[PDB]
Order: sequence, then structure tokens, then C-alpha cells
Amino acid sequence: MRHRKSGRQLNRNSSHRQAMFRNMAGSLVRHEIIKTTLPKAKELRRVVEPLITLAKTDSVANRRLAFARTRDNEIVAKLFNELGPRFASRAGGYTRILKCGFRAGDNAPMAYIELVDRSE
Amino acid sequence: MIGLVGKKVGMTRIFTEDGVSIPVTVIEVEANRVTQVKDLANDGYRAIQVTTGAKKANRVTKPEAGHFAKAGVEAGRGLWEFRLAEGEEFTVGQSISVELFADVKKVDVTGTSKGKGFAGTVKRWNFRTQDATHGNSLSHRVPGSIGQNQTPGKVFKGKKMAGQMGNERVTVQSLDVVRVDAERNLLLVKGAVPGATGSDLIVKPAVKA
Amino acid sequence: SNIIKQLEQEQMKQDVPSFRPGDTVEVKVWVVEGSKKRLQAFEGVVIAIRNRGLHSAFTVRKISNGEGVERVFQTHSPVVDSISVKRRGAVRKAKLYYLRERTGKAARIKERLN
Amino acid sequence: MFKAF
Amino acid sequence: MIQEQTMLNVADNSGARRVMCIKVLGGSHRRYAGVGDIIKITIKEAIPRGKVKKGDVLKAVVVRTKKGVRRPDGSVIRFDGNACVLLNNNSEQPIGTRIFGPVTRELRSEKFMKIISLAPEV
Amino acid sequence: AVQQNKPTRSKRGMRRSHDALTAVTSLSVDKTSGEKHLRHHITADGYYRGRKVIAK
RNA sequence: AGGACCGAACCGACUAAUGUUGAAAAAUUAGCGGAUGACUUGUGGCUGGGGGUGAAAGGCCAAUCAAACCGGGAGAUAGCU
RNA sequence: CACAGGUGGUCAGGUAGAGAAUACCAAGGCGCUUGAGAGAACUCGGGUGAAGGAACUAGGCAAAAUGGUGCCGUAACUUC
RNA sequence: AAUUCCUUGUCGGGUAAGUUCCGACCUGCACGAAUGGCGUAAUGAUGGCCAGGCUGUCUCCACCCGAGACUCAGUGAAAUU
RNA sequence: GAUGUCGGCUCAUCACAUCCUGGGGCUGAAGUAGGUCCCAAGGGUAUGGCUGUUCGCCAUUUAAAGUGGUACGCGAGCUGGGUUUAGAACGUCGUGAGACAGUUCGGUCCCUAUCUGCCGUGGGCGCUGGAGAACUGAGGGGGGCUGCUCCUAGUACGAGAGGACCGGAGUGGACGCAUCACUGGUGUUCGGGUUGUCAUGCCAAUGGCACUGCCCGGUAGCUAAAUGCGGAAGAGAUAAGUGCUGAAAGCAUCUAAGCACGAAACUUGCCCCGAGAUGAGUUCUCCCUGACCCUUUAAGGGUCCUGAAGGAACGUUGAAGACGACGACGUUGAUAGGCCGGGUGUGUAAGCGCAGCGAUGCGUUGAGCUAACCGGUACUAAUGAACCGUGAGGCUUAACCUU
Ligand SMILES: [Mg+2]
Ligand SMILES: [Mg+2]
Ligand SMILES: [Mg+2]
Ligand SMILES: [Mg+2]
Ligand SMILES: [Mg+2]
Ligand SMILES: [Mg+2]
Ligand SMILES: [Mg+2]
Ligand SMILES: [Mg+2]
Ligand SMILES: [Mg+2]
Ligand SMILES: [Mg+2]
Ligand SMILES: [Mg+2]
Ligand SMILES: [Mg+2]
Ligand SMILES: [Mg+2]
Ligand SMILES: [Mg+2]
Ligand SMILES: [Mg+2]
Ligand SMILES: [Mg+2]
Ligand SMILES: [Mg+2]
Ligand SMILES: [Mg+2]
Ligand SMILES: [Mg+2]
Ligand SMILES: [Mg+2]
Ligand SMILES: [Mg+2]
Ligand SMILES: [Mg+2]
Ligand SMILES: [Mg+2]
Ligand SMILES: [Mg+2]
Ligand SMILES: [Mg+2]
Ligand SMILES: [Mg+2]
Ligand SMILES: [Mg+2]
Ligand SMILES: [Mg+2]
Ligand SMILES: [Mg+2]
Ligand SMILES: [Mg+2]
Ligand SMILES: [Mg+2]
Ligand SMILES: [Mg+2]
Ligand SMILES: [Mg+2]
Repeated sequence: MRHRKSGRQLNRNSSHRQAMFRNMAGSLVRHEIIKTTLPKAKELRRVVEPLITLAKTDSVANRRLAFARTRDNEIVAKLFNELGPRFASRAGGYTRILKCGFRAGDNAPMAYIELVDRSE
Repeated sequence: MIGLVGKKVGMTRIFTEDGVSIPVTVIEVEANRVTQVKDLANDGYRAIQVTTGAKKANRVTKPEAGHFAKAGVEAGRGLWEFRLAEGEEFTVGQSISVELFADVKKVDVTGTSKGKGFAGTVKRWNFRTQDATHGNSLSHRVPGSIGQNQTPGKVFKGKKMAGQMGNERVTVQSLDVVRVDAERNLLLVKGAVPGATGSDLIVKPAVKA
Repeated sequence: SNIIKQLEQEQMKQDVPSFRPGDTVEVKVWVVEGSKKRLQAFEGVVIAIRNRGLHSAFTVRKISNGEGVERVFQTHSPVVDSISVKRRGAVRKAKLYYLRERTGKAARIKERLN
Repeated sequence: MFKAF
Repeated sequence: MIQEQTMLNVADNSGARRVMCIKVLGGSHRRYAGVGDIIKITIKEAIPRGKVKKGDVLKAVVVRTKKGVRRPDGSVIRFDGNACVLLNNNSEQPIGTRIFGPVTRELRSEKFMKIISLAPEV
Repeated sequence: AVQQNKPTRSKRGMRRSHDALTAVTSLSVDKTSGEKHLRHHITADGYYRGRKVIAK
């Protein structure tokens, strides 16, 4: 059964699944918009968005905590220096998912995921 | 005897002065409003149709709205019927609350049980599993034999096999009414009842008596 | 769950003292022998506590007449009359199940001299 | 292939 | 939960140290004996010069179990080991003249009042 | 394990009666770009709900 | 010193599961035996079918062995299907 | 067969280690030529388990368990 | 008894209960002395039996992590008839 | 030109020549307990030691541990211990190769389900206008076991010993259903400890890998060992059986006419499915009130206008689920995520200071972190539409409403 459970297995083990989202989370921070499969984008919200909330308050402990979850100082600097201040007023919902058809290689349903403040 | 429709709030413990702990399922029974009364001369049997709760008017269909408007009642979660005995009579639009069970000692609670989905014979029918070792080959929890060779040459009706389990109407009988709280529309019954939290629930006086 | 929450809150004991795992706690529990009620004391080390509001409970371990005994008390049950902290112990864990494998000197617990 | 003697 | 082949310590001074349960009495297909239940036992180890000897087949009443005992309020009482008191096969009365270790309240029956009177604790 | 008789043309046809595909009921029309697209999906030129969400 | 001991490489193949239209016409995985010797291995050579070789199982002699393989007698014979 | 097989030599880094075992790495080389979802039964490869502990079974099959260094200590039987 | 048909021979030990096992008896159907008799320390992936530890082997299964099964896209078999 | 064999395991189904429970007649039936026969198949109807065994003996239970059929039920379900391939040996027979319902040690169990069958779950069409709901219940299935203690009562009975029927109450075993409040398991998505090594420049702090590296705890969910409930009363017609009145047959006679009682069997009562019940049922609401054209002039075809109730599709999703299906919701919005608060779990984070040569300790501090949970919040995603479905619904007869 699967009653009241959360988190997609995505046909991966725990180690691979954790590593993949760490890489994907850094990509979304580095590139404000990325293209991924629809189910993967839905799971990425539960990983990237907490990091942005963590970046709301700038402190040594928070930066180290963010580093432990991203293992990329460039991402940590991006989160606390730019993303944190930009989303300081938003109460969640820092990312938006847009469906963009299906993948030619395997017909997988794709979707764009981007930060809501990409406007320039 | 007429019953009421409620919702499964959850399970809770009730302590008593003597030191006994009574596990009680909390059932909320809002005002049950009678929507239609079935008459022998018109429907062939005596019964009442009632509705409980409320639902957003945006999702109320026109044919459903007219039925409620006929009795001058607000749309509810759904419609349920209760058969009437010889001495029972009700009027359309009447509101029935949990005080009906104030003098009732035993009740029968019916509801849709939890849905287990496709279940094997071991879980569904308590089939004994075969040896996990000692040479067993891909038959650790398979059903096993299902017939008796040529003579019957077939599988009989009702053979116990894997299939959908749960998610069906189930009735539990002779549950003690621990407490009736009319001020809060709450009914406490000793023991568990079918269904998950928030599922529709039907409570009737114990027919077994 | 507001309905459930207030139902339990209305019957939760208010005089529950503060204690931690590893503390030596004496529990007064009502016992009935015929028509007369009585109080008997159960003193031991608190090895486990679960906080669940009205469903909170704690486990007390003692060695009685050479036999280890563990009692799981329902914190808010009327059966237990009172709880008293005789001594405070210093432990690094919430659960002290490892004490089940120890006796005598090995089972000693340091005092929490805050 | 089973036998029968 | 005491089954067949389960080894239990002896809570009385009858001379037996530990016994094996060979039958859970009181029903058909019954497989568990709790506190206060009678079980057929065989003595596996005993002291010399005791009133019982190794290999004897008797019946005993379970007084302590690891699984524990459930109280009306939901509390549980557990012991570090399983213990029993030997009883006469024909009269099912206690054989030993003393009881060792604590005893549990569900022995409060007219047929076990002797054990409670000798019980050091409750 | 294996068939004892050869299934007919008829049997094959009725088994495939449920294999037919279903066409999309309709295509949404963007309020600004006017291009047809799957509902709740961005258009070919990156428009969605009247906004050019995608740069390309 | 050792057909000595424990144990990798190396050479074996005792148990179990999987596989059995297999990844594989004999394997994989986890254990297992020998591991300075009657050991193991590379290259080349010799023994040819009623013969070879065989610490001997009728084992092996090119996925074939109580008489190899290829061609020939040959369209053997078949009171049988 | 772009096949979980078979195939003789030479080179032999770092930390821990008795070690060419094993673990993580360097130089270097790879992710094994269908993917994307779902998280039913059942099958396969594994993890954990209340109380009991061979009651299983043809049989403790399989699993679990023991597991290293020094030091103390070690019986019958021995062809010593 | 790797030998005993009668046979689960009889007696003793082990177990609450032992057609197996160990010891003994001799009524050896049908042991026996280099196609060797009887012993034998050590050795054995050897046969039988018992005990401690150990455990999902089991009472009685429960949950969980992965690869299939299931759905979608691509490619696309087989025995049989 | 193949129907695999004993026994075990799993799963069974039927018969009644009935093992237990139920109802009776006799008894050399005082009571308790038995013997024998009749009715009764609804439910129930042991775990172990030895042996490959079925069987059997033995140990200890039980209300009882029934007898049989079903390819001596069941290997395209499992096992392979026993017989019965090739190896080897003993005894025995034969000069010998070999041989033995003689014995010993070892010894490959293949098949992706087309059909029937069965367990589940959908699509299509039908039910005569269409649509949304709630129902009647023809039919079918599930369930049906039983111990002990107490009271009646140490009463009836009996010289004593011993010890009830009939009726009540309580508490159990086995089995079934439901559920997580409790007690627990699991909890590789939550904390913490720790070994080796590598990396982030280094210290500090962290991360990767080693079965989740090895471990200690644990939220939700699932779950049993956990805790609630269930078997029935009652009614109808009866079996064996017991009767009332009563002739044939002046009597007698339960029977021929006519009445009464009578069991876990039967029909109901209880639970579940159920109008594909084509015999396709009933009740309550909702929706549609246009133009014409053609001849093969009839339940006829076609164009224009129209597109309702409702459905579907898509999207966010569920304690619903293999996929379909089913339930919730789509801005007039709490469906999911995030966010805020709280609760849980872990157990005093990091940084800094103070003590110590140091490991480390202490203060800040029950700190930090915290998954699925609880109560909230439109911050993100659930689009304005399109699509399907129509336009008053056949004939005959009858009864009313009428002209
Ligand atoms: Mg996949
Ligand atoms: Mg890992
Ligand atoms: Mg479900
Ligand atoms: Mg196999
Ligand atoms: Mg297996
Ligand atoms: Mg068969
Ligand atoms: Mg037939
Ligand atoms: Mg050697
Ligand atoms: Mg190997
Ligand atoms: Mg070696
Ligand atoms: Mg031979
Ligand atoms: Mg060959
Ligand atoms: Mg010729
Ligand atoms: Mg020819
Ligand atoms: Mg390849
Ligand atoms: Mg290596
Ligand atoms: Mg799985
Ligand atoms: Mg266990
Ligand atoms: Mg057995
Ligand atoms: Mg083994
Ligand atoms: Mg192991
Ligand atoms: Mg034994
Ligand atoms: Mg002997
Ligand atoms: Mg001889
Ligand atoms: Mg050897
Ligand atoms: Mg495909
Ligand atoms: Mg044939
Ligand atoms: Mg009946
Ligand atoms: Mg047979
Ligand atoms: Mg068989
Ligand atoms: Mg065999
Ligand atoms: Mg023969
Ligand atoms: Mg460091």
C-alpha cells in the first residue's frame, strides 16, 4: 500500500535519488530556468524551495547548512546574496512549473521549472 | 428504527474514575435534515430520505438542486434512506440531531472499509505460506492447488483467490454508546469502526438487541 | 482534529511534574483488594518517555527481589495517583533500553547536577 | 522427461 | 506468550531450576499461555535432594512473562524473564513452600491465593 | 502454456477492438499569440496564457 | 625439514538459490577444497579406431564414444510403421 | 551475437593493513546501446523484528552465529 | 553389522514420548581371516546420532529498500496450431 | 508417435455407513456416567517423539481428534525423503558377464496461459426523448463451533459414596470481520553516535563511498502479538419421536376425516452483492416548445439555425488505485506543493567565551535540526474557452379530461 506516503522513488535508490536532486537543485539556482521531466520537476520543488527559505536569514550556521545540502559554494553564495533577498517578501511558491510537451527520445512528459522572479 | 449519518472524526481514549480506559471512535453527527418521505401508497414502502452536512453550490447539479428545493432544505454531502417501523413518522424538512441516540445503548455502525487494493491470498484469505526454504522454488506464498483433477475438471464458484480487498461496505454490530454530546454533535462508540478518518458513516440502533 | 484535540484536553491531568529519562521517579498507583482502595509505590529509573498529549506514557525499570520489572504507565490515567522525582540522572539519550543488559555497577547513572 | 518403470 | 519447547525459570523452592513447556492446556489448538494459565511442563534441571527430579512431568502456572501483562487502563507490566510455579499433577496445588520474585495480580483467584500469600511483592 | 487451436481472424479482431487510439478533444488557442496548443501546455513559440514565458 | 599449517593469485567444483525458448548447448551469486607439490601453466612434439590413452568413471580421443569422424560397398536388409 | 564465459607474459602509486586480501583514492579509464512513469498481487536480490527458539524438515537445507592481535589457560586419547 | 529375512529381535542409556543413534546379548535367514580378520592416533567439502550457542526454519507471518511484473513511447520473438 | 507413482506441503470439495455438538426410543436406565438403535451433514473435527513412510506405537492434549469418494483429489502449484537409470560396497546366487519386492552411500523435477474454468476490474450496447440521484429485492453469497466456572442446589435421586435434568449469569479456546486509541514491529524519505578513507585550500565544520558502512533511537503509513465486535434470540413448516379425539373392527387404536407438540437440518431472522431480473422495475427532480427542402411519402433523407440538462476531456490530486474505475477540487478556489504556527522525534547544533598541557568539559542551550502528521495561509500550479450530448419524444387499445 501507499496510504498517505510522500516522495517519488523515480526508479532509483535512495543514494542516487538524493544526489540527483542535489545536482538538479544547483542547476536551477545557477540557471534560473531548466527543462526536466514533469514528475522530476514536481519533486524538485520540495528540495529547492526549502533552500531558498533557508537563505532568507543570512548566518554562518545557515550557510554551512546550505552547503551541506548543495556542496557548492557558488550555489550557496547565489542563494544568500541574490535569491534570498529577492524572495524575502514571498511566503513560499518561489518556483513555477510549465508543461512543454513530450520528449522525442522516449515520449517522456517534459516541463520547464523556473523561479517566479525571472522577469528582467 | 431510524438512524443517522455521521463522519468519522477519529479514534480517542476515554478515562473513567474506576481506572478503566475505553477506546472510543469519535463520530460527528450534524443535523440530519429529511429531504423526502417514502409512502406505501406512492413508493410501496415506508422510508425517509435525509441529507447531512453541506456542499458548495457551485458543484450542485440542477437536478440535485431541485430535489433539495422541493423540501426547502440546503444541499448536503449526499442522500441516504432509513426504513420506518409502524410507529415512526416524519415530515419533509424536519431536522434530526444526535439526541436520537440519547437513550440508545447499542448501535450498529456501517461504512466503507479501507482500500487495500489488489491483495494476495495470504493477506486476503489468511492462506498459509509454503516453506521459505527446503527446496521451495518460486512458490513461497502462491495459492497452491485449486482443484481436484479430471473428475471435476474445473474450478468451483467461490474459490478463494487474489483480488480486490477492502473498499467495500462493512457493518460492525453491537457497539456500546459511551457518550452522546448533543451540544457538540458528537457520538462516542466503544471500539473501532470501518473506514478512514473523514469517511461517511451510518449509525443505527443495534438490530441484534 | 480540533474536535479530538479539545476532547482529550478536557481530561488531561494538570499536576504532571517535569521529569526526564534516567531520572529516578516514584509513582503512586491505586490498587484494589476487595472493597478497600490502596496506594502502592513503584520506584525506578525512567528509561523511556513518549509525549502524545492524553496518550503520553513513560516506562520505569526496577530490580525487585532479584527480578527486573518494567512498568509502562499511562501518564494521564486515573490509576496513577502522583509522580515524584526522587533523583535526577544525566544521560545522553532519550531511550535507555541499553540498561536492560546491565546490572549492579554497570547500571549506575550519573547525577544531573545542573 | 519423466520415466515409469 | 509461552509455547511448547519454551524454557521457563522456577519461582518456587520445589528444587527445579528451569522447565520446558510441553503443552498449553485449556483448549484445542491453543498455543499461548499467559500469566495465570496452567501449562504441562517437564523438568529439565533440578538441585539434588529436591522434592522433584529431572524428567518429571507435571503442570505449572505461569507467573512472570517477558511479553508482560495488560492492565485495564492500558498500562503494561513486563519482566526480564519467564517464570512459573510447579503444581501437583492431580490436585494442581503448589508444591514449593516459598515463592521467589514478584508476582502479578491476575493470580488473585481462589485457586492461587496460596501463591499470592507467599509472594514477596503484590 | 501454448494454444491448442489456431485463433481465428474474428478472435484477433475483437481482441483489438479496444486498441483504437483516441484523438485530442480540442486544442486551446492562446489569447495573445493565437497559436493552437495542448491545454495547460506552453505553445510552440513559448507563449502561455498570453505571456511569453519562454524566451525562445 | 614437510605430498606440514592459515590464506590471495592460480588450479579445482562440496552445498544452496537463480537461470532452464538462460547472459551461458553447463554459467552466475554467496559459501566451499588444494594452494612447495602425486602442484599448476605457456610453446612444440609423440601415441589413431577393435586402436590409442586411462591414479579405472566404460572415462576421454574436436559440443559426437559399449567402438570417433569423412567417403565408399549402398537404393545394406526391414515377415515392421 | 557488439554473448555476465574462456585466453599466456610484463608494469605494480597513496592512506590503513602481515599482505598482490579488503576499504577509500592517484595516474588513467569508465557509467556496461532502449528509455519515461507508477509504487498492485506474485517472483527475484537484500534489511529489520515483539514473545518463543528447530516446535520446521527426509535432514538445522537455508539463514543466523563465531571471526583479529598479544597474554593467561586447555581434557580423554596419542603412532609421543 | 554398509551383512539380520523374521524385526521397530530382547535388555540398558539418552527423550515427556527414539523403527534412527550408542552399549550389550547371540536365536550369525546368509561374518571371518591378504577377493584379508579385528583394532587404530591423526586426517575427511564422507555416512549416522546428541548437546551448547544461534537464529523468520517454524508457531505466523509484518514492514521496509532495490530489480521485474503493471502503464506510456520505440523495436519486436517463441513453442503450438 | 508418453495419462509422471508413494509420502509430505499448500488448497480443497462431496457422500453419510455421525467422531463432537443437537433431538429421540429401549435399557439388566436410581443419580452421575454408560450400552444399543433411530433422526440429523449446519458448523467443528490435536500438537509432538520415532520412521521416507501412509499406517502404527508412544507422550501430552481436546466437546471430538469420524469413515470414505474426488486419476488410492491436488508435481503446466511446491517438495524429491522412498521406490526405479548410469557410480560404489555388503550379504547372497552364478565358473563368469551379472543378478536380488535384500540392504547400504551418492544422484539435473522444463514450460512467458490461446481456450474452458475460476478470482478481480473495465469498455460497448441495451433497458424506446435525454440527463442527475435515491431505491424496491427476483436471485446469489457469507455466517451457523464450543469448553470451563457460578447460581438454581449439595436440592431431585441414593444406605452411602456420589450427584442432576430443566432454566439463568459470567469468563475462555479456535475461527471470522473491522481499526491503529492503547501495547509493539517496521520505519534505507527524521535526528544522533562511531570506524577506515577521499574530497571541499587548510583549522574548524561538512559531504561522498564502504550492505542504510556499522549501530542507537524514531513521525506518518502499513501491521499483530495489540483491542473492539460477531456466531444468537425469535418465527414458519418438519425428521425421528410423543400425543389428543376417533372410526374401519360395538373393544382397542397418534390416522383413515379432523387437531397438538417436536432438532445445530430446511424456509426466514443477521451481514454483503444485486433490475443484463432482456421479466432490463419503482420514486423524486432537471433539460430541449425553430426554419425549411426532396421522393423511393415513410418510426424516410438532407440543409440552415440551434447545442440545453448533463457528460467527457484537460489540470491539481486522494487514507481510491496494476491500468481502467472510484472520490475531492479547479480562482465565486484550501486540490497539491511551498510557506507560517504547533505538535512529534532526536537529545544540549554551529559560532563564540571559560577551565585544562591535552583529549575533553562547561556556559550561551532541552539547543539545533525535524519526512508522510495537526491547525492555518492563494505564494506557485489548477485558463477564457473548445469537445460530446439536441430541439418535446412510435403505433394500437382502454379509462379519464372535451368540443
Ligand atoms: Mg524502469
Ligand atoms: Mg551507500
Ligand atoms: Mg488504499
Ligand atoms: Mg529449479
Ligand atoms: Mg525462493
Ligand atoms: Mg496436475
Ligand atoms: Mg463437464
Ligand atoms: Mg600443504
Ligand atoms: Mg564461486
Ligand atoms: Mg590454504
Ligand atoms: Mg559399470
Ligand atoms: Mg566430447
Ligand atoms: Mg551390395
Ligand atoms: Mg534404405
Ligand atoms: Mg552491448
Ligand atoms: Mg582488490
Ligand atoms: Mg517492490
Ligand atoms: Mg524474532
Ligand atoms: Mg512435524
Ligand atoms: Mg548450512
Ligand atoms: Mg551469513
Ligand atoms: Mg531432537
Ligand atoms: Mg548397536
Ligand atoms: Mg566378507
Ligand atoms: Mg582429500
Ligand atoms: Mg510497449
Ligand atoms: Mg499422443
Ligand atoms: Mg439454519
Ligand atoms: Mg494420487
Ligand atoms: Mg507428489
Ligand atoms: Mg532420492
Ligand atoms: Mg526389484
Ligand atoms: Mg578536520
